[PDB]
Amino acid sequence: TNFTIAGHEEFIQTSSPKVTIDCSAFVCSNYAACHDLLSEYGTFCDNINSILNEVNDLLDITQLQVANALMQGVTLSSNLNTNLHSDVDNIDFKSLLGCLGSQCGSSSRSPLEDLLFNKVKLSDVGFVEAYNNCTGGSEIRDLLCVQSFNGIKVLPPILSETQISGYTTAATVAAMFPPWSAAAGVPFPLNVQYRINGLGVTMDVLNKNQKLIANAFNKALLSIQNGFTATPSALAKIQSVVNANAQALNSLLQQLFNKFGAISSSLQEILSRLDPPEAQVQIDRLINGRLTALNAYVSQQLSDITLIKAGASRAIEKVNECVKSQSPRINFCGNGNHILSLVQNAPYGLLFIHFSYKPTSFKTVLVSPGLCLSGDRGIAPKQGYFIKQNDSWMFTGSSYYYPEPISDKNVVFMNSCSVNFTKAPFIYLN
Amino acid sequence: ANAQALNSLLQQLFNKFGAISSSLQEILSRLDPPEAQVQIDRLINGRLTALNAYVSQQLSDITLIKAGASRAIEKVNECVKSQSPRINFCGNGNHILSLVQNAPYGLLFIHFSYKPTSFKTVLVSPGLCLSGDRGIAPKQGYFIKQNDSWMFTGSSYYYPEPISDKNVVFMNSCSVNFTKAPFIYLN
Amino acid sequence: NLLYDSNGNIIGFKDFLTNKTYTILPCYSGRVSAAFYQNSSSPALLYRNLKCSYVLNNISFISQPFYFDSYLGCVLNAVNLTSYSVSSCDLRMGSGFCIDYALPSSPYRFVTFEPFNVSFVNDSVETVGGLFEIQIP
Ligand SMILES: *[C@@H]1O[C@H](CO)[C@@H](O)[C@H](O)[C@H]1NC(C)=O
Ligand SMILES: *[C@@H]1O[C@H](CO)[C@@H](O)[C@H](O)[C@H]1NC(C)=O
Ligand SMILES: *[C@@H]1O[C@H](CO)[C@@H](O)[C@H](O)[C@H]1NC(C)=O
Repeated sequence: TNFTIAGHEEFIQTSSPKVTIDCSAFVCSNYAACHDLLSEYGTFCDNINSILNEVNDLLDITQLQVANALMQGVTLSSNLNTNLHSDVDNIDFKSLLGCLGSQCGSSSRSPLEDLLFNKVKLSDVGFVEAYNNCTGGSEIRDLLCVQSFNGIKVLPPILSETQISGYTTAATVAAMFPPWSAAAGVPFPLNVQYRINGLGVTMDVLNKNQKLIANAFNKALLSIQNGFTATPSALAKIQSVVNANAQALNSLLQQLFNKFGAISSSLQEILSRLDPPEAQVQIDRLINGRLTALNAYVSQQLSDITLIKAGASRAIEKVNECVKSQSPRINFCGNGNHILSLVQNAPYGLLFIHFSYKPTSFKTVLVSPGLCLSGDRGIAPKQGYFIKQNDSWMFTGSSYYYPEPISDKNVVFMNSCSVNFTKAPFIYLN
Repeated sequence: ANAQALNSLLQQLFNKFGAISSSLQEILSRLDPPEAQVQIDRLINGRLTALNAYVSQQLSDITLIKAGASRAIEKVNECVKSQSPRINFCGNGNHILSLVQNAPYGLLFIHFSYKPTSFKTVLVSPGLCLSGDRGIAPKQGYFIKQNDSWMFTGSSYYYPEPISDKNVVFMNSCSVNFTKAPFIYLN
Repeated sequence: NLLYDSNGNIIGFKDFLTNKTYTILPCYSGRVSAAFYQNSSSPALLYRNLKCSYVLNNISFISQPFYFDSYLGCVLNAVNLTSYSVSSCDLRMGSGFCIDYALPSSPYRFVTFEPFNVSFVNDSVETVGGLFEIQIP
């Protein structure tokens, strides 16, 4: 009998830190006697670098495909500024829009994306800052500088997060103002009313509750923005990915302190205590151990990049068929009563804002699945039920209780009625 | 890519792996078995490690290929042999039909799409408020006012036509933002 | 008199002749990215996360007249043309930047990378007397 609007958030991992390893510097950093034996293999480091380059190329292709899916078939107006935006039919979109024309220049994200990126340190710019703060004495024992001094460094993606934020802002604006490219040319309130009516709600209560829908949307946006202050299930995934990457990097770096059966794990003592003829065996054992570790690492990276490819394909599908258009598939974008979905920029992925139809109060009403009218003809409802009010059969919606007269727009005609249909010869085609 | 993988796998056979040479002929013709055992064992270990890396890369590649082939099978089932109401799946929104052709190590898809050539600027309304607290809304189109008369036109082609029952929806009430027009007696 | 780390490394000591305390840190070590064109005579150099002054005073010992500070690092043998944009590149350096080669100053151009754009229309945004302006084919 009464309903509201609920909002939900969802994060899907799309990108990944592009890790590049200098095999020669990782094994034989500053020792010529080590290089004289590492060149006796060569192809190990060659194949490691080749696999890393292939993974980086796959990541770049994935990012390009995501950008293409975000910026596919978008048409905006030239006279569209930030000041003359962020409000449509009493619905505020200030926390979801940025600036893409006659407006801000260098990197400037929306408040929601700002709150998202402020909770994550190792972002696309965090690695760059930590790498450029190595020279100067800012940090004493920073782990990233130590990894960089051993040939392990992370490269930034080919597209910065500013371009992704701009694409997301453009895709969001494409559904708020004419010509409504993201809504197939349908205005926002009319599209929302159509999506709500598609669930079995009459149009009268939707036309008489124009302000309630806007109030519910604003309340849902405010609730999401307030809940993002804490650590929900969506924000924890980015932290888990960052922690897993850091743990993998630390486990790879700790391989330089193992002896692998040698007298010491450091080449300084081996070269300052024994002769090269007595040190070649230890150097070869250390090289074999480090090469085995690097092979295990690149295999794990291949598995991870395959999983990330699958996740990014899923994310691209959801962006194409839940955000830019309304797909007639149930339980795909939301949970049964899906209405609208929005996209936002997130570290190493995207953020989805799903709006659903949530009732508040119910009512026990006796319904009928069909009536046998006069003349031996069948009548069955279309996404509704037949209710009897004051000894008269009426019609009501499946998702909302609203009696209305029976017409040709809600029933189907049959030349024969079922035996399990209630006999009602007193009612005719009104 | 396949050729480069095969080339690398073949060139891996010319590495010494710390031995005196990369060929077994010279090792067997120069040294005795008690001294060639270690060299042969190191070569065998290196070649086995290379083969393990190669088969792991092949497993990853065949996983990716199976994923792509599943995507292709879904696309063939939902775009070529049938018309799906899914938007932005078989094309760019204006997709009409698709055809499949045999291709080396894959398939070739031929997609036909709707592409306009000319445009013109008109004034439209999201809805109209009829007389008697009645409201109407266009279905896959807009409302245009031509010669002091409200008409209907499509969203992908400009072709005015009179308002009918199959083109609009009927409501028991009209919104406040709908333009009032009580002269539309087209019930 | 010696400060050790959890892994057994020397990170500090105390001198005996002067009773002073110091701290030992490893010296800098890194790589260099070379963007080389097909028929070029010299590639472009990029020292990621390094200033041009530090490279010229500690690393670079070769006379290089072309140098400027960028977001990624010190770029050598290239000009600063970030105001120009392109739609496709073969040498992507990162963070939305690219290096373009001009057929014959340095023949390399350091520009931005914008692979996707949005179409614009001259229609209005607000209601023109209660009606919207939509272009119909
Ligand atoms: C309805 O169908 C059930 C089983 O199909 C049957 O047992 C029952 O008698 C039917 N009711 C009427 C009124 O025909
Ligand atoms: C350093 O300290 C020791 C111990 O107190 C002392 O014997 C010595 O004279 C000191 N050296 C100097 C140069 O002050
Ligand atoms: C927009 O992108 C397309 C596709 O990459 C490109 O062909 C076109 O030149 C771009 N437009 C501008 C103004 O760069």
